[PDB]
Amino acid sequence: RPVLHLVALNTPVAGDIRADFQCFQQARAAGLLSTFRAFLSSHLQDLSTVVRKAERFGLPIVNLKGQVLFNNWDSIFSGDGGQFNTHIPIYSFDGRDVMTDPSWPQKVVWHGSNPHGVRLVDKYCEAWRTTDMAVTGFASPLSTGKILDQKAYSCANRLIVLCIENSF
Repeated sequence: RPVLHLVALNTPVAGDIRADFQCFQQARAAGLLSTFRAFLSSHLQDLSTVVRKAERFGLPIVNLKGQVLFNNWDSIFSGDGGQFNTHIPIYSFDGRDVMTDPSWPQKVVWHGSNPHGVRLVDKYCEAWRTTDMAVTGFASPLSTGKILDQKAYSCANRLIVLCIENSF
């Protein structure tokens, strides 16, 4: 019974990240053999295109424990900001709830995308290669109940990065 898992990196990270590599390594460290890609927009890569076309409509997006977050991939980019249920835990590869655990002082997620999951070249920490304070990236405060809220955060801030199973 088909679903795609959305899991957080084990530590908050600043704007200089080797995202896809971190998702792959931590996924494998947790014993997961599926293909995880970063839930981010980057150089010539829109966030909405990360998941394969074949899995964008009928597979619910669940957390590590199987609890449903979104009914499918496509619905996240309708324009509402990817409204999800804040009463559901968002687990990291090692099993900690990003929402409650004090290890993540800022409950905000990096994304560098507009409400349609399209890349914002001037809002994604230079394609995630800088921690400079004067540079910003778009991130979403999980308190708003949205995964794609449009808020500016300095690239120096250590925030949450999610990984998504790109195919089934």
